[PDB]
Parts: sequence; C-alpha cells; structure tokens
Amino acid sequence: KPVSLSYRCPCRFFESHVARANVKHLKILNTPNCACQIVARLKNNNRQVCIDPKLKWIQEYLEKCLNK
Amino acid sequence: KPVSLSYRCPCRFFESHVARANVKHLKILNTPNCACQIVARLKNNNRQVCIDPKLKWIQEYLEKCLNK
Repeated sequence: KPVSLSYRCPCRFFESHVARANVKHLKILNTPNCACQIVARLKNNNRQVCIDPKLKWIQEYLEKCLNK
Repeated sequence: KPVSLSYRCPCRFFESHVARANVKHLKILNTPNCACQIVARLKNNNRQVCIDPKLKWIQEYLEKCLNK
C-alpha cells in the first residue's frame, strides 16, 4: 500500500529495534507534507516494518547513495 | 522483486527519465558491496524501475531524511 498523503503520515509510530543487518531494503514513501517515511523490510523470519530517518544507520544507508 | 546480490549489483542499468512527481516511493536495496541501489515505482499506469542514486533529486529525497 503506497499511500501518498499529507499531514497524516502513514507511519506515526516507527519500529525502533530495526537493524540494518536484518533490513533487506528500505522504502521511502512519497508524502507531500510529511517527513521522510522509511520502511525497513527485514529478512526471512521478520516482517516489513516502518522506521524513522532519526536512525543513524539509515542516514548512512542513504549516505552511500550520496556521491558514492 | 528485490534480488539479493553483492559485488554484482542488481541495477547495472538504471532508468534515467525518472521524475520525483511521478515516483510513488523509492526502494533502497541493501548491498554491502554496492553503494546504494534505488528503485522508483512510478504512479498509476507506470511500473517499477530501478534508478541510480547519482540522481540529484534522489539525493534531495534522502536529504529530507537527513536530520529532520
């Protein structure tokens, strides 16, 4: 469900025990008026969870996108 | 379908005419030996395509995740 919506953000609460080693990939949702919505899909036994860009490893994930 | 690869990178060819207004969400694949793999799924009739993190608006998309 890719919900591009404003003010009410798809992720109000975020998963905070997320580990990049467990994250298979990240998903950044498009919200016209919300902060960067980031989803972490975790490997095999876990589910897909929504997390927050406050997470420092998240920023590094995207830092890898930046200038390589 | 995010393929699990390393060193060999999933996206060797990337969609180049991707627009932020057309992207519904971005998906960053976790590669420990590739510097960021980004997928854009475009709105309504469009499909899912892989793009490159070198894209300037992409970097800004993630800048919105950077300290906010």
